[PDB]
Amino acid sequence: KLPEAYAVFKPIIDVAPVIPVFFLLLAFVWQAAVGFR
Amino acid sequence: MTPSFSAFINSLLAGLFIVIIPIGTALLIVSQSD
Amino acid sequence: RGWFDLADDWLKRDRFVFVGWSGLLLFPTSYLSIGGWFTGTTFVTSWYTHGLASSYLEGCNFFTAAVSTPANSMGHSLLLLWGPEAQGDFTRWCQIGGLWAFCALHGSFGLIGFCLRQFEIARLVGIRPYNAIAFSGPIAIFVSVFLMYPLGQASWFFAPSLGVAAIFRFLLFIQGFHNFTLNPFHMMGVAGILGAALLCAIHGATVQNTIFEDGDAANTFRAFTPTQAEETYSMVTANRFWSQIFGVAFSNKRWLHFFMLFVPLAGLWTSAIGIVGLALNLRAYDFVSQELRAAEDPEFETFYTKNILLNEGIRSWMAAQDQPHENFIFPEEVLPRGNAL
Amino acid sequence: AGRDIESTGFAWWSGNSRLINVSGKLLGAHVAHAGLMVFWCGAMTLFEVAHYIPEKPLYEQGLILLPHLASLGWGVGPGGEIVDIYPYFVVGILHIISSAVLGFGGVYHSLIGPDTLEESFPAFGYDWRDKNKITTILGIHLVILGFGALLLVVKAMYLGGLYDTWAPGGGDVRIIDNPTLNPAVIIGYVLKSPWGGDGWICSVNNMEDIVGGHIWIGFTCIAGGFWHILTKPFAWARRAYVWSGEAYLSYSLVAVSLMGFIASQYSWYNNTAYPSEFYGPTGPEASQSQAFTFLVRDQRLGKYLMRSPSGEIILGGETQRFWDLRAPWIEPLRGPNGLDLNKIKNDIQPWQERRAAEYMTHAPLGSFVSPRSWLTCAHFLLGFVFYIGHLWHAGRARAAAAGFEKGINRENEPVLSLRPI
Amino acid sequence: FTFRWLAIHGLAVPTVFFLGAITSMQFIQR
Amino acid sequence: SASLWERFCSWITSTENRLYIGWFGVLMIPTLLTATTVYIIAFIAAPPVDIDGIREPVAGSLLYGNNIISGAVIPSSASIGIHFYPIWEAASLDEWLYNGGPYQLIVDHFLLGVCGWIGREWEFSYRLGMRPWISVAFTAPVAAASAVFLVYPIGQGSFSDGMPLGISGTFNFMLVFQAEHNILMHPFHQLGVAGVFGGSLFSAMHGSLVTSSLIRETSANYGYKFHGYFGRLIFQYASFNNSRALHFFLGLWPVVGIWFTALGIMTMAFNLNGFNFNQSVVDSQGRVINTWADILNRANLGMEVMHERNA
Amino acid sequence: YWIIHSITIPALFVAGWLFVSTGLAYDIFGTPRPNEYFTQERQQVPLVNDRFSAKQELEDLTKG
Amino acid sequence: EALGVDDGRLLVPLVLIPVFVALLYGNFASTQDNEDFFDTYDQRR
Amino acid sequence: METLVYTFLLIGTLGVLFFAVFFRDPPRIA
Amino acid sequence: MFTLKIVVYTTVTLFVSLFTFGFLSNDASRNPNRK
Amino acid sequence: VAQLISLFLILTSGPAIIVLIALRRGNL
Amino acid sequence: GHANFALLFFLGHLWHGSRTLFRDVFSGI
Ligand code: CLA
Ligand code: CLA
Ligand code: CLA
Ligand SMILES: CC1=CCCC(C)(C)[C@H]1/C=C/C(C)=C/C=C/C(C)=C/C=C/C=C(C)/C=C/C=C(C)/C=C/C1=C(C)CCCC1(C)C
Ligand SMILES: CC1=CCCC(C)(C)[C@H]1/C=C/C(C)=C/C=C/C(C)=C/C=C/C=C(C)/C=C/C=C(C)/C=C/C1=C(C)CCCC1(C)C
Ligand SMILES: CC1=CCCC(C)(C)[C@H]1/C=C/C(C)=C/C=C/C(C)=C/C=C/C=C(C)/C=C/C=C(C)/C=C/C1=C(C)CCCC1(C)C
Ligand SMILES: [Cl-]
Ligand SMILES: [Cl-]
Ligand SMILES: [Fe+2]
Ligand SMILES: [Mn+2]
Ligand SMILES: [Mn+2]
Repeated sequence: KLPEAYAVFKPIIDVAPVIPVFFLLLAFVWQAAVGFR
Repeated sequence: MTPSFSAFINSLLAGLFIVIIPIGTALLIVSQSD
Repeated sequence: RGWFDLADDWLKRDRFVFVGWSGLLLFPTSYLSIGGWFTGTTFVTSWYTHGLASSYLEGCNFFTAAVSTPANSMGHSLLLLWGPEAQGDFTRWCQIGGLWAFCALHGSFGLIGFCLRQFEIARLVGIRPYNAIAFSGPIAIFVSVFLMYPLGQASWFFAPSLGVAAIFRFLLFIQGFHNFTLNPFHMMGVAGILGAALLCAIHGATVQNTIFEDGDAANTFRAFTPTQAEETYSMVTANRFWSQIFGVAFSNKRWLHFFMLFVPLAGLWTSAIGIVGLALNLRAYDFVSQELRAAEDPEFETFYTKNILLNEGIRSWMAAQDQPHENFIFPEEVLPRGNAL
Repeated sequence: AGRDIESTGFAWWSGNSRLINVSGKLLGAHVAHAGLMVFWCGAMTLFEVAHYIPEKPLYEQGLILLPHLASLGWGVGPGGEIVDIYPYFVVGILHIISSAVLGFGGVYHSLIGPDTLEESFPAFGYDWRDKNKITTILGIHLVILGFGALLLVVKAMYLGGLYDTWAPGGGDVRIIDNPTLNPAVIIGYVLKSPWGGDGWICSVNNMEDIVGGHIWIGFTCIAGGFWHILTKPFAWARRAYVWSGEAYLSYSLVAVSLMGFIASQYSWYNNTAYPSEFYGPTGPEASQSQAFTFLVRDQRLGKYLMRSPSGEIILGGETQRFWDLRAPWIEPLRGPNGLDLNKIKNDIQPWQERRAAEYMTHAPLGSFVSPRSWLTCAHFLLGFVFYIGHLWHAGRARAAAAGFEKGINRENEPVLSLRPI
Repeated sequence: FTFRWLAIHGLAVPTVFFLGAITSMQFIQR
Repeated sequence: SASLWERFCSWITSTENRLYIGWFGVLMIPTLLTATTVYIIAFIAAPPVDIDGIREPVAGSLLYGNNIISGAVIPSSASIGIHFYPIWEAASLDEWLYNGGPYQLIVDHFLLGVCGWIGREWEFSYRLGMRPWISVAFTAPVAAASAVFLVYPIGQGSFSDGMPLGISGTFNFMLVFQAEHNILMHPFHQLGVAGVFGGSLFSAMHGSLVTSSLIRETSANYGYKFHGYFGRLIFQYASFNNSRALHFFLGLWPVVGIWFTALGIMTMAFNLNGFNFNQSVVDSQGRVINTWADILNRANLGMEVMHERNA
Repeated sequence: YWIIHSITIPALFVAGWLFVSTGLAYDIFGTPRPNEYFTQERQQVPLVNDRFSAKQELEDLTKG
Repeated sequence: EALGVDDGRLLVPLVLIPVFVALLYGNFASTQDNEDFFDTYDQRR
Repeated sequence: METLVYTFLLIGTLGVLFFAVFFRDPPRIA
Repeated sequence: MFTLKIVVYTTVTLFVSLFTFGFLSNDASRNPNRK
Repeated sequence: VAQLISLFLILTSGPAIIVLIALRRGNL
Repeated sequence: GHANFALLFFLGHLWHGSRTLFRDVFSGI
């Protein structure tokens, strides 16, 4: 388990591994906003 | 006339008054209207 | 003009969705078949026909939910809602598997309506009706598998149930009880399907890799205009390529497209012939010479004999739960096994 | 503008292809992707530490980075048991913080930084056709890789050593005092057969060989980096390769595809660089452990043995196919002829029995998805798809060099000049 | 009340009903 | 031209030979011809092979009692495993034949030949000045062949688990794979089935649409010298107005499907099996209510209990 | 219009939810509840045996 | 074990054949313009 | 004896392939 | 067994050397757009 | 709830940059 | 035999009906 002090931030640590996927999606969002130009 | 024969004739009518008669009504109604 | 003329004019109107005369048969039948399949996979159980749970309501997912075939007590009955089996009771009609008959019949009529729709639309655009002849392949598949096979068997029970895992069961059941892989017509069907996939992939790659440089952009999808009298790809370059890579190549675009049409259609029709043969248990199950050789020579073994043993194991270990109406009870001693051999 | 199909010829779904001829934005994209990789490393390490249950082993909790950290010797005691997870937390924190710096660098060099580098920073600019500059960059990054390999060597020999499964009485964190620097062993490993019984480089079964090979790799990479910095490609190399960004990309793609296949085989078969106390037993290891447990339960309270195709004594049954397995819990029971029955009867240890039973319980090939299975499947798939990418990018690089990647010229089609066959 | 309108609502009113039914099925005890 | 080696290069890479050789053809032709002749000789006369390794050989040759359907080149002996087994690594030619060595020979030379075929397709595309991605399309059947012939034996640890070079042997491979791994419930085999079915559907559709709209220039095939219908059959939006995009999709769909099914075979080689929905429905009392997945599992168990042929 | 949809669609979704939550789906379609797969007298799988007495047989099977 | 060479005689084919063919290539290579080109590929042949 | 028939059919098919490859109708531009 | 091995090694080495030195002989220049 | 809130904030942070750039009419 | 014949003759009905109803456009459009 996490060291006890940092155990409160577990809910961030439980979502952080999937962040790069959102980055990919974010790129598409930028291409959507730009109008796929 | 067995209950089976009655079910068959009622089946014939329901097809006429629920499928054949309504759907055509629309075709004659809407075709004549346009 | 006459009512017919006015109705024909209205049905032929250029709307978002062509209706036509064939629509009067296609739209209600197809809509009812699809809705009945959704209703069966969502609410209707198979507990009283197959001894199984096949609904989202019972806890099944997309793979395990199915509209199961009627009970083996029904025979080849039409299972009309007003018929003597159900007598107008919707609940009993759903419990006995009548929704499968509903879906199958209205879906067969929907396939007929869609074929007529292809014919009608081809007659209006002014083109040859090579659609609705290609669709005769899927029509024959559906007729042979979902209609002719159960009609040749004991009842509708042995037809495929409308589900993913149900279709997989049907595949393994047919393999176990018929050895359908050994059937030459099924082999021709497999050849047709795989060759059609090969033709699709190879033709797409060949066209994409022989395009003319009709644009200055690196992405070449823009260099094709919708009304293009000139050809967008080099047939001569593609011919030379395959002539010198494979040894033979297409030189006629017409023939090539007719061949790409013909291969899957011929495969499907051959597989339909094989399934029609299976409908009467007239199966290419075994080779008599190989069986005689294995009987008089215990040291003679081929992969065909191993397949026979696998089919026997499939039948013996799936009969009890796949056909609960027969009340099969097989002791562990008579169940085939590899160690038991 | 350079950010649309009108000015570049590339659509949005091929939009990063617009980065080929602009250096600053390409550098920013690479630094941003590096930041993404470091962020994933740190975040996944924190995720695994946060879900680590002390009683369960590492391989029973679906963890793949903690075994990598345990192989390096951090937070592991004798027998593969995990003492504390704090160094793993430190590793995750350091990676996830350096990810912020790398991401800022990528964003800066991508968005606001100069599009091209040679007009403002001539020491960093390039043309994809200046062979000397590209070889210089290759040599610098080769020196970096060699220094990384030497850093692993220093960790192995000086800073706490590395975990060794082949230590007596179970694995332990050991300092690699004398690595194998003899070139014959390394060359034989590189030139070994890849088939069953030999295994090529996957079959390295001791830490000394690993450390010596990494010494050789680091020094060779440093020497080659200095070479490529101080030299230019020769005449045979210049006429053989396409000199463009896409060609170099394809070369890297096929290299990493081969590396992915090698790593998948390493995770599936090797139990020295991938200890079974962290990654779980291999499939052959699990099968042989089940057979050995049955043999032990037959000896207590012969059946279970047969002869190999070369005549040696091996475990009998469906395991016979896995007689090439070498595992620490079974090596003391194996003699020159093969496994020895009296040595199993007498010279057996309780820890070997415990290892055999616990590996029998958890079988990748089947006696629970093994972490070895996940690593092997993932990196085999990655190797295959990157071979596909190499083929695509190499073919397109060849076509673009020649000038026919956009289609055939109607004015002068080549086939039309060739005589018919 | 057009053919597109009638076809859409024929393919929408059961769709939403079945979506609600399946969402309710998701919270059954099992 | 100016050199003997230059002349040799200008003949290996000549576009005038009836069939292109090329450099990939320098490796492809010997390997493919060797595998072809060894396969023919084995399919007619090979001795029976002890595939299981327990001294009960299995016959797959025409001369030992097999027909075209039942004939196969039996995979290598389970005692061999995935050890390299050439002719010179066997004590005698008889023992080489007895342990399934010709299977390894054919498989290795055939894989080298199909890799050479991929490279040769690229090479002739480059020689003709056309685009090079036909080989990318051909990678998918090559990937499938390597998965069923090389990758699966590597993951399982024995060439005896590879697909036999026959028809009934292929069926046995499919049945044993379904028993052991439940490939039907694997999403990648489902993607492959979708790929092949879509390929057949799209080939038939494209052929029907091209043949239907043939311009009257005339057999109708002699009319050739060496969208509205589709948008009315379905709603207007679903239509491939761009011919190049349509052909790209035609190339893409089955290739992607076969790639996915080959990847699924590779993953199941390392025991990344299909979905398991067994015993997914229970009543209040705890009794298991069977589904179609349970019937599928019963069939898989029936197949598996007669593969062991041992404890 | 949108306003209409903003009332009709949620009401229809709630009706679909209540069709299952109130147990009306089981009654309408005959799907057994999780507590009524096996009765005390019949611990076996219930199967229809005759086609012309199927309604009465199902009434007998589902009576308990 | 290296390259499956268990008998020294196997090294004779392994070395003499690559050298001999290189000798044929040496003549192609010497008949060429081996000056640098500054392009994606060398069209001089 | 059926092995003779099988071998004859296989070589006939291979010969048909050979003649189709090396004795095809030569394509020409019309 | 040795003679078959040496023959196979000779043949494989010859073909691999031909492949390697053929793709080293400025293969990119062997395209129809080359001047 | 904490996981959902953190996920929502992280998912908002991405498009928020694009929205702010569009509001300031920068190089998007 | 007659089931297979009936299926093949359904195919024949489709083909010959298409031939007679779309005769004008048979050589092509
Ligand atoms: C990880 C993968 C990756 C990377 C590193 C890049 C990087 C880049 N792309 Mg590529 N791209 C990608 C994936 C990627 N892309 C994918 C998947 C697609 C397909 C949808 C594209 C499609 C595409 C096109 C079509 C184009 C690019 C272009 C570019 C460049 C500038 C983009 C721009 O103008 O930003 C504008 C975007 C914004 C202003 C909004 C995003 C703002 C930042 C980046 C968000 C970052 C969030 C992060 C948490 C901030 C950290 C702060 C830090 C202090 C910690 C840049 C080098 C362009 C270019 O330069 O071509 C010459 C171009 O034309 N790309
Ligand atoms: C990522 C690292 C990297 C990269 C991209 C390059 C790239 C290059 N090098 Mg450099 N080099 C490197 C590392 C690297 N080198 C290192 C570490 C060294 C030190 C040994 C050298 C020493 C070196 C010299 C001395 C020369 C090059 C040359 C070249 C060029 C042509 C190379 C060629 O055609 O290969 C040819 C490849 C072979 C002939 C294959 C040899 C394989 C050996 C026998 C080992 C076999 C292993 C195994 C059995 C087979 C591989 C299996 C695989 C799965 C690992 C090219 C620009 C040449 C050049 O033109 O530059 C001046 C040149 O003369 N390099
Ligand atoms: C280090 C590796 C690497 C690098 C730098 C490049 C770089 C490039 N490639 Mg290559 N490529 C690679 C690997 C690589 N590729 C591999 C491994 C493959 C095989 C799959 C390909 C196949 C390939 C093709 C077929 C093409 C390129 C193209 C390109 C160019 C534009 C890429 C672009 O805009 O992306 C845009 C990014 C996207 C459209 C996003 C795609 C998202 C994928 C499909 C999802 C995959 C699953 C995902 C990872 C899971 C996340 C789940 C999420 C969706 C929820 C660029 C030069 C194109 C080009 O212009 O050629 C020069 C082109 O046509 N590449
Ligand atoms: C998430 C996801 C992932 C992958 C992509 C994806 C697939 C798109 C997506 C899925 C999304 C999903 C989950 C999509 C699912 C959408 C659903 C569940 C649509 C349900 C529609 C129900 C209909 C049409 C029933 C009509 C009833 C009728 C006709 C009654 C018939 C009657 C019967 C019974 C017989 C008696 C007579 C009558 C009265 C006629
Ligand atoms: C201390 C502490 C104790 C324990 C708990 C704790 C909280 C976890 C820890 C905190 C650690 C901390 C505070 C860690 C710090 C973590 C942070 C803030 C990491 C952020 C990294 C940013 C990256 C990788 C962005 C790169 C930009 C990209 C890829 C943009 C690309 C784009 C380009 C260029 C253009 C458009 C396309 C796209 C793709 C959109
Ligand atoms: C962990 C960490 C450490 C501690 C500090 C910290 C800062 C709090 C943190 C860092 C956090 C970081 C680095 C956070 C950065 C987070 C990011 C980059 C979030 C991006 C979110 C974008 C989404 C979800 C787009 C969804 C679009 C969809 C689904 C649709 C797209 C569609 C469009 C429109 C176009 C059509 C195609 C499709 C694809 C259909
Ligand atoms: Cl078997
Ligand atoms: Cl066992
Ligand atoms: Fe076409
Ligand atoms: Mn196996
Ligand atoms: Mn088995």
